[PDB]
Amino acid sequence: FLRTDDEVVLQCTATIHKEQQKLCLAAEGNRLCFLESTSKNVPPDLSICTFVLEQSLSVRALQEMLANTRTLLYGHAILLRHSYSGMYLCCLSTSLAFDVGLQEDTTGEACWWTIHPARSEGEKVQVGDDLILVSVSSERYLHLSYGNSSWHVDAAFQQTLWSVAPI
Repeated sequence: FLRTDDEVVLQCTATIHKEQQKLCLAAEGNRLCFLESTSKNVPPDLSICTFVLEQSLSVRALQEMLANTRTLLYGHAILLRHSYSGMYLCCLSTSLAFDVGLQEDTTGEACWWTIHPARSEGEKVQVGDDLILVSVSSERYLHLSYGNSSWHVDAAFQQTLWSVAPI
């Protein structure tokens, strides 16, 4: 059971030309997130792959919150805090995929992500679960994308399975 205040790394799996690896979400100017390779999988700079599940609310509780100014459950919207920088994973408005970066304030929709299963709803989230993350602001998926020579993270129209492992 993932719970708030937990320390975690957001991982995804990437395969190209029959070559599989495990990537971790990371960040540090442009404020943009990027991806690190691992391998007992661990990355080169763990201290920047570390996020804390600071909050978890229902969309109603969140919508109620915006209008007026613990086990995670599928369908709930969470808040991901980057330890190293103290800022929050968010979906940007700048480029069919938006960039993903870090914002200062937890205010607004941009820094909120609803969790969906790779079941289910209201049902609790398990560590072994592969999670799909959807931006409350843009309704795009936290997505693994491949550039010319490297892997990138963005908010796109297609999904990507993430693993929120304790650490």
